[PDB]
Amino acid sequence: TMFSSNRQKILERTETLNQEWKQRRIQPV
Amino acid sequence: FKCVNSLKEDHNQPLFGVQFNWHSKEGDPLVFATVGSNRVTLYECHSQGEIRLLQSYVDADADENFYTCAWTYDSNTSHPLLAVAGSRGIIRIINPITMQCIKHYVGHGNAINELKFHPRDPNLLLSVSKDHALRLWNIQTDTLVAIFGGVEGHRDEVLSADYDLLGEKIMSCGMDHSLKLWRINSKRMMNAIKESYDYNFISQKIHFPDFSTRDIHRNYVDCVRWLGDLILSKSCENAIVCWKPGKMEDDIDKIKPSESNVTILGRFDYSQCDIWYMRFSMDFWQKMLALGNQVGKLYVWDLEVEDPHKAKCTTLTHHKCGAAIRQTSFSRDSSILIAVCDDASIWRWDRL
Repeated sequence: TMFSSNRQKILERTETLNQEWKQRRIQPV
Repeated sequence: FKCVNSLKEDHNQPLFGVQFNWHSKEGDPLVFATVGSNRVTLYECHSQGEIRLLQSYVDADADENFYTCAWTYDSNTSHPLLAVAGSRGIIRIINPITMQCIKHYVGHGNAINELKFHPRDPNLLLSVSKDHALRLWNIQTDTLVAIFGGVEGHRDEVLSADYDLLGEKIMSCGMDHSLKLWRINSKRMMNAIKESYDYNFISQKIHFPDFSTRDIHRNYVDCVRWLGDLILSKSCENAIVCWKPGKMEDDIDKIKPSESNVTILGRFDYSQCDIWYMRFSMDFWQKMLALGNQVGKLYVWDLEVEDPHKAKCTTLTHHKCGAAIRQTSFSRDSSILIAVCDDASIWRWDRL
């Protein structure tokens, strides 16, 4: 269950990273 | 996944690293860079499995052997940047549009085996070297923020390192069979980073890690990645081990530097991948784990399970792909998986 519970932290933290990414407008290569 | 295309770079030298640019905004073309020998090449993925050449860089130093690369951007202009490094022991920051080296960093006493950019601050670059140390650089002010090594640092080449999702700490591993934790959200490290921005420099010397263990693998540890608060690391025993510092119930941020326990939660077994410097990768959402082997086979595990032993493993193969796959990379949207080999070949797999 530890491995399953860890997945919650992943979901929450990747969401945070995705939100910061959504704010950016990095110029394409 | 389905195999849709493959090509071989004309220099025919082994390719060691590959990275999609995860900074590109939604809708922009999926681009990735490959590195090996004194070459750095950029490609753009298009429909019908097309892999378009975008730009290329050939170092004047013909003896350089790039081992890895990492993407970031210039925060002053929102322009993408690519850091590369390898056997020469020099970090080069290349402008991917003009393919010109704009900055370089020297300090490591030897080859650099891995580069990683902070997940929040684009200016913070972490390098790990054959010289037994890790170094943190601020590429905006061109300063060495800190050196991780010394009294309790690694005692042999550092082969890999990874920041956790939020960028609060680092886990490193290498030839001394150990895995070490270095927190960077400490008052000391936060302050060092802050002062590095003020420079127009005295770096912090971090000699003591916040955790260290040699009880996971019995040989060199050539790749480590954070999986939430858990750790994924591999040696040469054809298995990626999932473990955590402390006991089953211990919280990663509550463990003391002297903690002597570890808890192994399971492993992902595979075969024919016992040569050194074969790296595994995960997609941005960390729902998939991938690793290529020495004979061209690409293993892909579904991480959305309750335990590693129940993770479905898909073996991707193509009768013409028989070279060692050094590294793979998923596009940010997990729609494409690229693999690079020792024979300079590149393989594209589009999501199923």
